Amino acid sequence: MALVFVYGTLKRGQPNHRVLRDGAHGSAAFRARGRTLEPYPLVIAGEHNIPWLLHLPGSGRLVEGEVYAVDERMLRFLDDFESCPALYQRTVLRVQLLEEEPPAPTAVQCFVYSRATFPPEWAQLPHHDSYDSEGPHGLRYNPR
Repeated sequence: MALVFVYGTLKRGQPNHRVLRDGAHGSAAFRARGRTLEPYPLVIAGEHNIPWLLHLPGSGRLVEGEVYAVDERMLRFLDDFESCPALYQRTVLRVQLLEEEPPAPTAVQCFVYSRATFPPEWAQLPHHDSYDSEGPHGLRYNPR
């Protein structure tokens, strides 16, 4: 299967998690708790307080998230859920698995939804290692 690393509103406990569990969309199975190997800026921006993984690897913070195994139906759904390619783009990155001889692999390549073109000042907004709509910043996700 394809693997998707989710860092935002699709995570367990977050406002859009349900779309992964709606079987009309295909299938998504939790595989691992993960953390990016490379840092990225993850910022809450815009009137809706959406989380954006800015495509600036090498800056920001290591980002916490969840790895899901998805079928082709669910990948096509999620591409459209994320308004690709105009808003987000589906890119790849390597994720560290968070859990003897030979030792277990500790990395896996995943797809992720990142954003390449954005207001430049967004890069100076607070950087998040773990997004939560209900987190300490107070900027609750606002789709309305």
